[PDB]
Amino acid sequence: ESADLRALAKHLYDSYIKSFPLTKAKARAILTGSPFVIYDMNSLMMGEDKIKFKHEVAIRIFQGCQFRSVEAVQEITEYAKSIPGFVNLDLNDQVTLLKYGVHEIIYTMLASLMNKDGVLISEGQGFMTREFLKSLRKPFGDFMEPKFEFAVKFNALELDDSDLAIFIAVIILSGDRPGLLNVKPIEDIQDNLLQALELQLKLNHPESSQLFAKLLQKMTDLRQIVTEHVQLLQVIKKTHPLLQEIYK
Amino acid sequence: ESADLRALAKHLYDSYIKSFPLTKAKARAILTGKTTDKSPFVIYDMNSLMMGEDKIKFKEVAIRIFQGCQFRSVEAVQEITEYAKSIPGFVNLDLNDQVTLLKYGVHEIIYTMLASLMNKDGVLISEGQGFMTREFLKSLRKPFGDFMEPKFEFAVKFNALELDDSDLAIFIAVIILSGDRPGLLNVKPIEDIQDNLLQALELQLKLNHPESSQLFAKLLQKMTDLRQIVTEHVQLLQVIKKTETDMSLHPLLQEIYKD
Ligand SMILES: COc1ccc(C(=O)n2c(C)c(Cc3cccc(O[C@@H](C)C(=O)O)c3)c3cc(OC(F)(F)F)ccc32)cc1
Ligand SMILES: COc1ccc(C(=O)n2c(C)c(Cc3cccc(O[C@@H](C)C(=O)O)c3)c3cc(OC(F)(F)F)ccc32)cc1
Repeated sequence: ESADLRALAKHLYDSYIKSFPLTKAKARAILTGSPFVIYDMNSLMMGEDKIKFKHEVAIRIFQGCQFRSVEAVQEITEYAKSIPGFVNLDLNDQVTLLKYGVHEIIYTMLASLMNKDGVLISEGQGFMTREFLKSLRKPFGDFMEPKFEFAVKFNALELDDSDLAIFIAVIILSGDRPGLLNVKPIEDIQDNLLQALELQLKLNHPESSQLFAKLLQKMTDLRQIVTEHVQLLQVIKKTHPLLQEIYK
Repeated sequence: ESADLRALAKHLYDSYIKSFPLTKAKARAILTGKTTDKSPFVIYDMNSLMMGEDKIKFKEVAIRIFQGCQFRSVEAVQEITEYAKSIPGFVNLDLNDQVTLLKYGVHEIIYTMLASLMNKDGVLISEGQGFMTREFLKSLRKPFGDFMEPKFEFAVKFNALELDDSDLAIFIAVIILSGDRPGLLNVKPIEDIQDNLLQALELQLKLNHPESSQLFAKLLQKMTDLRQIVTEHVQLLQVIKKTETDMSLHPLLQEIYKD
C-alpha cells in the first residue's frame, strides 16, 4: 500500500537526520555559498590551529581518516537499528549486515561531502582540495582519487537525504552477505525498502526516468571500489598498541 | 525520560552480547549442570592437567598456565576495546583520551568479567570446556601461587550481588567512562557520558532487581575492590619479569602496563 511506503520513507528520513549530524543538504550549502580550505602544506598545518583535531603528513591524514570512519560506523549502527525489523533479526545476522555494509555506506555518504575539487572534512569545518590529496606520496596520493570519480558520477543523480535515507537502508539489508543465518526476513525487509525507494524516487524525481534502476546499478560501482579499497589498505600493511586495537 | 535510559540499556546489552562470547548466562549454565550446555573437564592436579590437552582445546606447568592465560587476556582486551566503541560517545572523544580510558579501564573490566566465570571453587577455562579448581591454582609455585587467589576473593564477594549480563553491560561501560583517570585531556565530556551511563545503571538496577536495596550504591563501591586488585596484580607482575627474564609479555599488555 502506497500509504505505508510513504510512512516508511518518512520514518527512515527522520531517523537519518538524527543519526547523521552533517546531512547532504547541509554539506551542499557549505560547498555552494566559511570552511577553512586545505590546498597545500602550509594551509594544512595552519588548519590544526583553526580546526582542532587529534594527535609525517601523508600518514597523518590517512590515519585521521580512519578515526572518522570509526565515528561513521557508530552513526550507521545507530541508524541501522531504526530500520523496522532490523533489531528483530538474529544478532549474528545484524552484526553480519553491518560488517559488510558500513563500507558501502561510508562511500555513499562521502559522496555527499565531495565535489570535483575536494571534500569537506571535520563536520564541514574544512575542505580538502582534491589536488592536494593526489599531491600526496605514493600510494597515499592515489587513495581518495578513485572515490572522487565515484562521487562525481554518483552525485550526478542529484539524490537528496530523503532518497539516501531509504537507499542506505537497502544497502544494509543485503541478503547476500557471507555468513547470514536467516535470509528470509533480511530479504523480506529489503523488498519493502525497495518498494519505498521506488516510490520515493518517483514522487521526488518525476522527470528522472528509471532513476531507481540507475541507482541500483551504482551498487555495482560501490562494491567494486570497496573491494579495491580494502586491497589498497592491504598494501599499507607494509608499514599505538591500543590505537591499532581501536582501529582494526 | 526513563524511556531514553531503557533504550541506552538495551543498546549496551545488545553490544555486550555481540562483543563477549562467554556471557555470565552461558557461564552459570555450564557451572551448574544445565542441559543448555555440556559439562567441563575439571583440572585439580598435574595429572588431570595433562590429559586436558587431549580433552579440551588449549616449559613447566605453572609458567605456561600463566602464558596461556596471558594470551587469553589479550583477546579480552580486544573484546572490551570492541565493546567500548559501541558506547555512545566513546569514539567521538579525543583520541588520546580513548587510549587513556582503555589503558586503565581494561583490567577493571577483566576482573569483572572473570568473576562471571568463577565460583567459590574454581574458574571456567578454555571458553567453558574446562574448569580449573581454586586449590590447584593456589598450590602453584612460590610466585604463581598468588596470581588468581585475590581475583577469587573479589569474584566471590562480587558475585554476591547477583548481577546478570544486562546489568554488567551498563556497569562495564561506567568503568570505561571514568573521568578520574590520570592524564585525561578533556575530563568533562567523559563525565557527561558517565553521568548518563550511571543514570542508566540506576534505572536498570531498580527495575531488574526491584528488591535489592541499594544495589546501585553497593555496586559502585565494588569499583574500590577492583582498583586494589589491579595494583596487587601489576606489582606481582614485575616479580615475574624479574624472576624469569626468559619470559615475554605480549606488547599490547605491556603498553596497557604503563605509568
Ligand atoms: C556516515 O558516513 C560518513 C560519516 C562521516 C564521513 C566523513 O566525515 N569523512 C570525511 C569527511 C572523509 C574524508 C577525509 C579526508 C581527510 C581526513 C579526514 O579525516 C578528518 C579530517 C575528518 O574528516 O574528520 C577525512 C572520510 C573518510 C573516511 O574513510 C574512507 F572513506 F576513506 F574510508 C570515512 C569518513 C570520512 C564520511 C561518511
Ligand atoms: C571480560 O573479558 C574477559 C575476562 C576474562 C576472560 C578469561 O577467559 N579468563 C579466564 C577464564 C582466566 C582464568 C584462567 C586461568 C588459567 C588459564 C587460563 O587460560 C587458558 C588456560 C584458558 O582460558 O583456556 C585462564 C583469565 C585470566 C586472565 O588474566 C588475569 F587477568 F587474570 F590476569 C584474563 C582472562 C581470563 C575472558 C574475557
